Amino acid sequence: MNARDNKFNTWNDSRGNYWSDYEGSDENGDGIGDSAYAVNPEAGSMDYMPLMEYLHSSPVLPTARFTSDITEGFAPLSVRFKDFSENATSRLWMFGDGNTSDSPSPLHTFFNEGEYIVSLIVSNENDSDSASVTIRALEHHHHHH
Repeated sequence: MNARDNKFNTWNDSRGNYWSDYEGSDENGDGIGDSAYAVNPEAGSMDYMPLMEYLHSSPVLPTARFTSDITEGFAPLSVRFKDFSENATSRLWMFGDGNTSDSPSPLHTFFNEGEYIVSLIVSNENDSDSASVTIRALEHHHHHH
């Protein structure tokens, strides 16, 4: 049995009401109107081209022409060929023996008969012309009844 005098009480108290406000109002705009006009009059439809035509320049070419002494008959001993080569640089006599153009005789001796073909051929810087004729030397006693 004893006595004790004690009183206990603890006071803690916190009070406060705090707040903030967002203040954010700002404007920034942009813009630009640009017009552009170039002065273009018309289109360049400008075209000029003249015409000069010439004619066809007609060239001259040779002609190998000749006459045979006989055309048909008995084979003779003198058959002179007369050439009528026109527009020719040179006339070439081709018999088929040895050389050519240089013939020792304008007349030829047919020692036998037969059907020959003589060809005169001429040459020129433009063209060359050759023509042949059938030399008909008839065989003796060849027509049998």
